[PDB]
Amino acid sequence: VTLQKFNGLTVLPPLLTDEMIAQYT
Amino acid sequence: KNKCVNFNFNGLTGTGVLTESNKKFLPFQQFGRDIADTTDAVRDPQTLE
Ligand SMILES: *[C@@H]1O[C@H](CO)[C@@H](O[C@@H]2O[C@H](CO)[C@@H](O)[C@H](O)[C@H]2NC(C)=O)[C@H](O)[C@H]1NC(C)=O
Repeated sequence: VTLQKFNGLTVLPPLLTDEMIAQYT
Repeated sequence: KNKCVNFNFNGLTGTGVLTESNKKFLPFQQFGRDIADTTDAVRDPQTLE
C-alpha cells in the first residue's frame, strides 16, 4: 500500500502509532 | 528570504516563506504549480532565480 498545508488543510497523526499497533498485533 | 512575507512577483501575489529551489524551469517559464493546480515556485524577475 502506497501514499497541501498551504490551503488550511491539516492531516494530523493518529493516536496509536504504527510501532504501537505492531506491539498490539 | 527565510522569513514569511506578503510577496508579489510580476502580479503573482501571495503570502509565505521564500527559499531557494533545486527545481530548474525552461527559459520562458515564470512560476510553478503543484499537482493541486496551486503555486509552489516562482522566478525572481531581476535575478532569474
Ligand atoms: C536589472 O538591473 C540589475 C542591476 O540593478 C541587473 O543585475 C545585474 O546583472 C549584471 C549582469 O548579470 C551583474 O553584473 C550585476 O552584478 C547585477 N547587479 C545587481 C546589483 O544585481 C539585472 O541584470 C537587470 N535586469 C535586466 C533584465 O536587465
